[PDB]
Amino acid sequence: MQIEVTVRNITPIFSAAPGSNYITIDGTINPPPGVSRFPLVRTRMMYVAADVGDGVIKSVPLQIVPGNTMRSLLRRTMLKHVIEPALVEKGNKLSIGAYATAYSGNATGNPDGVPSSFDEIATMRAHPFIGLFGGGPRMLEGRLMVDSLYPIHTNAERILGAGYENEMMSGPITQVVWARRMDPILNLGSSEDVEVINGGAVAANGWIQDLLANSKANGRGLKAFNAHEVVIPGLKWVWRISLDRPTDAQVGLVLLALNKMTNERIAGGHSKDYGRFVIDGVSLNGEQVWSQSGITGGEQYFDAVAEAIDGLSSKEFEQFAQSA
Amino acid sequence: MQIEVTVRNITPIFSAAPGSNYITIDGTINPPPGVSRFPLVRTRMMYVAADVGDGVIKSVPLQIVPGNTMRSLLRRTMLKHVIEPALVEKGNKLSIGAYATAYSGNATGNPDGVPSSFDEIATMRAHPFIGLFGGGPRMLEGRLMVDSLYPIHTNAERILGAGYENEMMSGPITQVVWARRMDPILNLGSSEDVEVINGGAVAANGWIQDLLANSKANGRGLKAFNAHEVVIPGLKWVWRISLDRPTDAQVGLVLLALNKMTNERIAGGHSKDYGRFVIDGVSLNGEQVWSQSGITGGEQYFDAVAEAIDGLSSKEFEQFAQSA
Amino acid sequence: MQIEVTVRNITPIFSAAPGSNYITIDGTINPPPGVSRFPLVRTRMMYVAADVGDGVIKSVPLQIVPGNTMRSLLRRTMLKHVIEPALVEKGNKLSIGAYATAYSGNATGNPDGVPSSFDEIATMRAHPFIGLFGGGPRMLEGRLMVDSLYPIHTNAERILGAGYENEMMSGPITQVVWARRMDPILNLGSSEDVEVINGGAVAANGWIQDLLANSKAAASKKKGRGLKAFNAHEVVIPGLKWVWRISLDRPTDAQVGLVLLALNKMTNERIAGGHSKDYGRFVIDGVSLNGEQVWSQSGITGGEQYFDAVAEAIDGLSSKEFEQFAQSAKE
Amino acid sequence: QVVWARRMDPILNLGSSEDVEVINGGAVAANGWIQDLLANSKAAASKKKNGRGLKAFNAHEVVIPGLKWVWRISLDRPTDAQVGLVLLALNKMTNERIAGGHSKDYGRFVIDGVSLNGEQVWSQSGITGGEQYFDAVAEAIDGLSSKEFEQFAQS
Amino acid sequence: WTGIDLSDHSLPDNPELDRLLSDLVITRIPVGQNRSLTHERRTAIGGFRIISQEAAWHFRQGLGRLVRRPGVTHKNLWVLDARIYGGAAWVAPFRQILDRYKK
Amino acid sequence: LSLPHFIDTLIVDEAHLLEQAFASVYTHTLRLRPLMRTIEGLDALKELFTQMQVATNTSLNVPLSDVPELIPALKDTVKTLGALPTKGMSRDARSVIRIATRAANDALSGHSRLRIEVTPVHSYPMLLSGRSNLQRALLGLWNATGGATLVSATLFTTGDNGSLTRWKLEVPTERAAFLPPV
DNA sequence: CACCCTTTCATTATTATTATTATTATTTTTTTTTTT
DNA sequence: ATCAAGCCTTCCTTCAGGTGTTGCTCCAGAAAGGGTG
Repeated sequence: MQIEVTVRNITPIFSAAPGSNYITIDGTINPPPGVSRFPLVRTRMMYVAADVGDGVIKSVPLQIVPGNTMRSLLRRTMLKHVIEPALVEKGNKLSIGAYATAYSGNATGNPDGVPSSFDEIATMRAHPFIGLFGGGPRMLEGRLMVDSLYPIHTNAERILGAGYENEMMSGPITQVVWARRMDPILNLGSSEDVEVINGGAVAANGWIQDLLANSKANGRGLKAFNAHEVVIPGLKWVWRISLDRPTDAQVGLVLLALNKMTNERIAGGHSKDYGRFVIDGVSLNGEQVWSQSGITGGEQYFDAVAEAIDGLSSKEFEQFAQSA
Repeated sequence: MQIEVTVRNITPIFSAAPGSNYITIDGTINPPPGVSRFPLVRTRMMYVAADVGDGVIKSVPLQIVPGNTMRSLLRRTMLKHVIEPALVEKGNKLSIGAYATAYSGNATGNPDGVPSSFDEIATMRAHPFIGLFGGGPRMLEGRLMVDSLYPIHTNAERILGAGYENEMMSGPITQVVWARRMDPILNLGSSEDVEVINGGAVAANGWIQDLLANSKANGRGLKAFNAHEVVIPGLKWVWRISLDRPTDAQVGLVLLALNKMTNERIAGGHSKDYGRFVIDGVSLNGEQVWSQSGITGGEQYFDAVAEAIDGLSSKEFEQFAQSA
Repeated sequence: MQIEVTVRNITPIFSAAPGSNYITIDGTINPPPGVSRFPLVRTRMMYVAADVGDGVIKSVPLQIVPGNTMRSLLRRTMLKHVIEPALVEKGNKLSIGAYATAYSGNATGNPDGVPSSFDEIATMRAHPFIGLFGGGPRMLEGRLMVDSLYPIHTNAERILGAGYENEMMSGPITQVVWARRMDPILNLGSSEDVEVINGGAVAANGWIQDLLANSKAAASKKKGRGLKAFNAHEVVIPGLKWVWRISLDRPTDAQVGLVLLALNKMTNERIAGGHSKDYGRFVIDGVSLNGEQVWSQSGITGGEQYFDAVAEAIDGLSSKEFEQFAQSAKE
Repeated sequence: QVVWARRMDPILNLGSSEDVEVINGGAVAANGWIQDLLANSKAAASKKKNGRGLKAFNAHEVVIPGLKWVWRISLDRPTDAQVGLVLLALNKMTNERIAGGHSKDYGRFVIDGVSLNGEQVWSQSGITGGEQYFDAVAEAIDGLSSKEFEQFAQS
Repeated sequence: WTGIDLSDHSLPDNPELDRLLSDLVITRIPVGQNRSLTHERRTAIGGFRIISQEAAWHFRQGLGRLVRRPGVTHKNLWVLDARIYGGAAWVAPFRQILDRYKK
Repeated sequence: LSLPHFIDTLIVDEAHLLEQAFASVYTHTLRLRPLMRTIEGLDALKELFTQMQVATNTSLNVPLSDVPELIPALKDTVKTLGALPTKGMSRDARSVIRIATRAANDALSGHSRLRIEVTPVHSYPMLLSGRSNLQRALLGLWNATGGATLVSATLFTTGDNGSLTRWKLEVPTERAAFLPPV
């Protein structure tokens, strides 16, 4: 079962690529030393083979949001607005391990050596939340295959073989966004502002001297300057959600998580409002089901997840999490 | 009988290589100790003779998925998509030993070092599926030979004989992909989030303090940050499948699984949808028989396997798996 | 004829080395004991005197295919593609001892030390196939003499005199390839997957309980063999250039023609092993006949006298010579 | 270094109907061979707790290739034709082998040098120099006759 | 090192009194003295065998400056590289040319 | 024209330099300062020098693995040097223009290596397009030779071992013969 | 005649071993020539 | 034309005790007899 979630990003997308990268005042990502490099955390990039010129395929950059990131995102919306309301309406109580395994695939960092008995595999695989995301102490396989967010871009013409041939962006899709820290005690100005600090003006003054003693001279003070590379907004992305012999309840759960997908953020940089997005279209095995009012279609999936929400107990999450 | 199945992976290929590889914050792999060392799980690589300076051939790395794994993927597609539907379609039921001997090479890790009788060997090497995949307790040799998947890369230009020179790509084909698993109990946030947890916030708080205990010092917490090296996506691969004097049913079974092989993941990284691929072409002893809808031509092989799956019975598999 | 053939393996070469070798998870061959070790089946190695540095002449390991191996391969290609086709288009047929003599050299073990007639020795060494592979119970000296497969390598510089300094590799030449062997019913996930197994869930869960009981037995032994066996085997890397020296002490033209027709059938043949993993496929990129390059991409395009001689000797082929070759004097 | 060699049964290595039509008796003859091998295996297994089969796994230790060997050829007051004969043998020796092991093609070699009383005389294309030896052996082999061999033999 | 005629042409008929070069001194074994593209490629193929080989060639060409014609006398050769008199193996070829002289 | 198309017998004295001769004729060098003085009597070649600055081994044995801005500057150098008016150009200046355009067009193909060098007199910029594989040229030489004599004082490594020098000038081993030295 | 072939005799009676040991990692900076 | 010129902890966890066949075979003697060309 194949799902293709085509979205447009309202705010810019920052999913931080690990790597202490550096930036100058105008471009030159990771310059040579002595040009006064500034710290730079770039957005997550996937190298991708692409048709660069006629007959030549090169490994080129393309900035993505990771499939692991949005696997955990889909699992998170699934659990916060469907699963947790079900377990509050029936009063079912999860354990610490059951909660942590339902959100993270494991209760501890040690998976168990034994494999689960086949009845437990069949019952858990049949269960929609467990089937979509496996794991646990006995390392269950899940039915969900969450692919990364590629933009609809020339670097992904080799990726989008079927469909999405139009709406192709030629140029780069990143902008460097600069954030500075400022010290408020440097910027306060007035003593009527410092009448709310206990200790008066002399305490604020003494902190100014601490920072002056740091300015002459490794406890970090304040007032840093940073840049972070972001993916530019308004561009169409594609999400691929593949399923592995799914029950109708698992697909209905995915569509239940998918309808509210917009409230959440496909990114990091929470405070900067990075990750806001609107779903342009959703296709089940290629068929378009998406409307402005969520998903229009797939009624057997919605009915199956309706009957699977009912009778969903905590004990499924408890038994799977419990280590041998 | 020689088959050249050119595929293109859509999402990144990750066939993990055994070994304790480590990665720093940057691209450095297996660094000198004392630095921040994060565990890397590299893709399976093979060394090839390649002209690094147009006369000097040196064993360069090139990332592959092994033919042992490729044989299993081809075996599993035929086993799940052709063999088992024909078995339950005529009601034929295998024992668990014959089931393991269908999926693995035999049922028990001990083989009897006993010759199987000739008539037995002739029936099984005339059997389509069991002729493809030998083994069993008496250790039959198959007729199927699966080579590892190879991209049309300039490192494999000595592997790739002819007809693939234009398709060859150049440069690095790998990307390190970072993965994190935090503690979602650290990302809990509100008192309405802990009500699903039994005992509530204090119990959640209890988990937190063990984390702080595990901060100050074998049980392992949830929070992990690591990396896995993958092949890039959208690259063009080639696959060699050789067939030793094959009967018509055996080649037809090969064409059946490959044609329906699109719905399948090249093994490694299921949750991140890593194994997804699309088959660009299938050269059938040098003749291109692939289309967008599957294998056109090859009509006698599809016919012979169609008259083979009519008449598949359990007793051949049972006599294959029966130890002397 | 002093035939020299260079074959490019386009997949790995795995002629397994007998022994009990181990490897750690990292990739160190034969580790000191106490560390977690997995069985490694190395490729065939010969020690070779070679030039490291300058005049510091040393035994280095060079990874080969045995001469006995590729000799058997040469026999099987000619037997499969020239001899037995030309033996069954006519009415001739072979006894099981004479098939065993034509393939394994001898119809059985326990050879008769009673020798063989001089007219017989002369007629078998004038034969196209028997003079090449002089087996039999009375042990002939076959006139086909087959080299080990050498990679054109800096460690084989003393083996290969001149003309091979270009297209010649150096350094490490192998790769350890791992295999998992995953137990299949651990992959079982639903009632749809389990319907072909007799009993379905009960038999699957019973084998699961057997596996966990064997796991407790293994934990008791550390502090009946399952289907999880994760191991390693070392292959020679693909794309290497190899040299193969066929030698024929005063051959009949039909006999070297049989070698050349076998070489024609050399393509779509497997060198060493690893038949499940397609190891040992290769392409010939050169054939030299007394040093004269006689290989085009279409085929031989040369050695024509040997070709018509082996042609005339394979319509003249029959089973009488094979049967009187395999006939044992005591039996 | 130990080089291992296994002979195995090729009636174990059959397996197609096209593989067996070349057999006198065919399928039944091959299966009778199989049951004979089975009975021999059970007889051997009961013997451990004389007709053998074809499977044979053995070893032979060989000297490593590429090694330089020396070879001292001392002629106790020779004639000139004798040294010419030894030199022609050293010229034409390249097509012949050492120590047997013919099937494995062991003993293949190349002559690096030939020092005649300590002065190097070997070339890549034979022996350059010693022309009096070559002339003496040329007159001798023009003069070669089997009657000398017969008078050395019989009388 | 290579390609210089240090014989007197003011003394054509008498090489016994030729005295243009009485002393030749080698301060260092000529390793790495050729850095052409073809020779660097050949070094990359063969390894250190090409470098030690070409170093021996440059060493014999530097040693060829002493004698240019028969009949000269009292020609002094010196080598001052300490690897000549050490026990290192890779400088072994520069022994045997050195072994063709005595005392 | 200069020599017969087939040489029936070729004898080469001072053999050990012959290979270096091929390495000199298949190497085309651009010298920047004489050109820069000749045009005064373009700005893109100044940018080409500034780009050659950014790339103690400075771009040794690298055909195209470094292209910071080397090929747009090379194409601009080719067009700005080839389109200058030949009328009014000095009879000794057009030689400098032609040797520089031949070096630039030898670097245009990508079939040759690149290497920068400096002069002994000063740190002047030197661009070179030499070739490290000379098998086709030397094979075409030995095809046009019926028989040849390898002559030099320095041909053999140890004894009569001329495999190194046979691998210098790409002599066919079927045609090679390493005679005992004196 | 020389040569070429087939079958007689004996009854021995333990059986140590070589315990040696086996798969790599080193330099380094010229400035020529006499061609289009 | 200049400053602020990145901060903290993440730094793995199970599974992988490989098992079967191969475990050698011949001959290394000269008589004296009988049937041959």
